[PDB]
Order: sequence, then structure tokens, then C-alpha cells
Amino acid sequence: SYITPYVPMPCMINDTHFLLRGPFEASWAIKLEITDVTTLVVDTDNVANPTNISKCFANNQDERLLGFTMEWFLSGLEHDHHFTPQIICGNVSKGEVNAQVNITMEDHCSQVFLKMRRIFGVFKNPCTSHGKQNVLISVSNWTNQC
Ligand SMILES: *[C@@H]1O[C@H](CO)[C@@H](O)[C@H](O)[C@H]1NC(C)=O
Ligand SMILES: *[C@@H]1O[C@H](CO)[C@@H](O)[C@H](O)[C@H]1NC(C)=O
Ligand SMILES: *[C@@H]1O[C@H](CO)[C@@H](O)[C@H](O)[C@H]1NC(C)=O
Repeated sequence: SYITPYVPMPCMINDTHFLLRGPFEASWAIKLEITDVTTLVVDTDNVANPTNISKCFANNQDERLLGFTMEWFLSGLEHDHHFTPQIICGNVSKGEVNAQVNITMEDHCSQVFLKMRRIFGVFKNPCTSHGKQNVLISVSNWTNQC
């Protein structure tokens, strides 16, 4: 099989905060926050799915590398047709997160949790408790957090 060179550096802040440092020691990092706070609402122009979630990083610099990193991150979940979380792109120029991933479904939450547990290791299971659950994806600056 083929080995991608665009593998980020994972680092876990805590049970709900995670970072994927852009490959080749980039000056940026993908920020993943597990939270039940809804920040984004469905709009006629911002709906996305796992197949074109890269379009939530259009106006960003080095958008190619961001797309490659998100591609690495979503391996094994996008190919799944039974993994259909609502994904809402956000206006980064207005201060919104790059993407909001609806993981309210027990199965979607379970899949995201298992992928992130393969990446970062053991942490608190967010799907035990019911209710709304989201993964907010943004791009933050690397300040040598780890
Ligand atoms: C997890 O880390 C973030 C980032 O520093 C912080 O805002 C948040 O309060 C932390 N959560 C807990 C439960 O400590
Ligand atoms: C992703 O593709 C769907 C159709 O498959 C489309 O409706 C949606 O607008 C696309 N996402 C973006 C951000 O353009
Ligand atoms: C997330 O999904 C649930 C059910 O799948 C839905 O009730 C909720 O409205 C969705 N979130 C948003 C912001 O639309």
C-alpha cells in the first residue's frame, strides 16, 4: 500500500482538546475540540460531508497541506457510507471555527472516538452520556504545546 507523507504530529491537551500539528513541523495545527456547544447553523452555502470537508479550509493559507492533513485524519471514516455526520463549514473571517461535526448519533460519536483513541490513546469516552455532541475543527498557531 501507499504511505502518505502528510502525517501530522498529534498531541492531546485533555479529554476534550486535541491538536494535530501540521506535517513537516508546520507553523500551524488543526485544533479539535469535543464540546456539546452548538456554534453553527445550517445555511444554503455551508453544508458539507466527509467527502468535501476540505472545502471548509478554502481561504486558508497552505490549504493544500491542510487538506492533506484532514485527509490523513479522516482515513477509514470517509470511505464508510454509514458515517454520515452533519458537517457545517464556518466563516473563519468572522471568527467562527473551520468546521462543526455533528456527532450526536451514538454510532458517529463512537466512530470518531475510536479514531481519536487510535491516534492519541486513552481518554474520556464522550458517547457514554447522551445529548448533543460536536467536534469543532479549527486552525490554530503552534506554540510548542508539547
Ligand atoms: C482543556 O484544555 C483547554 C485548553 O487549555 C481548557 O480551556 C479547558 O478548560 C481544559 N479542560 C479541562 C476539563 O481542564
Ligand atoms: C459537498 O458536496 C455536496 C453534495 O455532495 C454539496 O451539496 C455541498 O455544497 C458540498 N460542500 C461544499 C462546501 O461545497
Ligand atoms: C445535530 O444532529 C441532531 C440529530 O442528528 C439534530 O437534532 C441537531 O439539530 C443537529 N445539529 C444542528 C446544529 O443542526
